[PDB]
Amino acid sequence: GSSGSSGDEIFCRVYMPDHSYVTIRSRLSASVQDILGSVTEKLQYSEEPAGREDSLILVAVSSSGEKVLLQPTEDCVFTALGINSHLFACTRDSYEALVPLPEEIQVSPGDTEISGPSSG
Repeated sequence: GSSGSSGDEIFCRVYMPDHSYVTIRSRLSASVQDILGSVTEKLQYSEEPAGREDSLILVAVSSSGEKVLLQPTEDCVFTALGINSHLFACTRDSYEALVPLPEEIQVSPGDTEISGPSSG
C-alpha cells in the first residue's frame, strides 16, 4: 500500500457573492467544472454531485474588481489565479453581483499581507 509521494493536491476555495467561501480539496490538474462539482457538494443542497443547480459559473475576482469569467475547459486555474485573487461561483446574473473580498489579516488566499492601520 501507500498514501502518496510528492502530493500536489491543494485546497481550492470558491468565494461566494455574499462573502462565504468553502474548503474543497482539489488537484493542480482539475478544471473549473471539476471544482464546481466539488464546491457544489459543499453547498447546502444534498449529498449528491448535482444537488440541483441553476447554472453556476466560476469567476476570478481580485482586490480591485477585476472579474475574469473562467471556463469549464481550463487547464491551470489554481495557478492562473494571482495572489490577491478569489474564485466566485454564481449564476450569470450574479456574476456582476460578485464583489471583491476585503484586504485584512483574516481568512484570505494571500495572508500575512500586513497591509497596515488603514481601515477603509
